[PDB]
Formats: sequence, structure tokens, C-alpha cells
Amino acid sequence: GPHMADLMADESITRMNLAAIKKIDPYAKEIVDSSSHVAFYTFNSSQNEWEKTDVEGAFFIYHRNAEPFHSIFINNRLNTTSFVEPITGSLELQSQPPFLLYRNERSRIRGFWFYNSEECDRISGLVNGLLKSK
Amino acid sequence: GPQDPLLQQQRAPFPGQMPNLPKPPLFWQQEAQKQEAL
Repeated sequence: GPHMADLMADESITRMNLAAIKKIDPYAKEIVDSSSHVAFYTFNSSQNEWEKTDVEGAFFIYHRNAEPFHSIFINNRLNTTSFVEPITGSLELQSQPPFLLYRNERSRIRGFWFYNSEECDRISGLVNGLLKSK
Repeated sequence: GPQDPLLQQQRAPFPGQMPNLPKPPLFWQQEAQKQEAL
């Protein structure tokens, strides 16, 4: 009676994802990880509150065999807009469950919200490796 | 425009409702600012 979902995913799905990616970033060749749904949040210290940004999209990490070595992209589904940013090796990360927190230039605070906390964990692990490996 | 119900039985989906992030104690904010500052 009970049935478990297949852990392995079809290769066709992976190919399709990379196809959409190329549409915005011609130099994205491989996908490292993808989160079904991720949103960008910023913190304003003056007010002591969190403000949601206009970027709500599927989050993908792209790998390339040329500079930049690694870059992160969010496909904004609601606004049909592309937002890209390169990965630097000076960023410091922190994990406050279930929301991921990181620090940015000029003492600013920004974080990422994921549909599932575990899903966020996997993505974060990748970034940590890049920071310590190059 | 829509008015949320005062009493709720089960958690239902509501399009347009922003999630509420948890706020840490003041110490967290201060610590971050200092580390970045030199």
C-alpha cells in the first residue's frame, strides 16, 4: 500500500533547468544546486525591522570553468526579471534556524528565506566549501 | 483589503501575506556592526 517517492531525479529535468539558465547567463554551464523557492530579505538597522525585497524567485547556483569561477542567480518569477551577483571569498555566514543570515560590505545585514530549512542547509554547505576551497 | 479572521482553526495559505522573520536580541546587531568596523 504505502509508497515512497523516488530519490533519484530524471536527467531530462536537469537539462531543462540549465536551458532556462543560459537564457539570462550565457556563461552558466553547470548547476550545483537548486532551491524550488527562495526570497531575498534585507534588514534596516535604523528601524530595527526586516523589509522584504522585490526579488522572489527560484534560486540556482551556477558553476563555470572560467572567471568568475562561481556565481549565484535568482529567477524572479513574479516580476519576470533577472538578478545576478558574483560570489566573493570574503563573505562571512551565520545560521539562525530556519533563516540563513550573512553579512555584507559596510556592516549591512541580508538573509535568504527558503521553502524548507533543510533545503537551505544544503545550499549553505556548498557556499562554505567554496570559501575554504579555490 | 480582505480582513483576516480573529479566530483560526488550521493554518491555511493566504496569497499576499509576508512571512515574519524572527528578531534576535540587540546583542546580535551590535556584535555584527563592531566586527565589520575596525
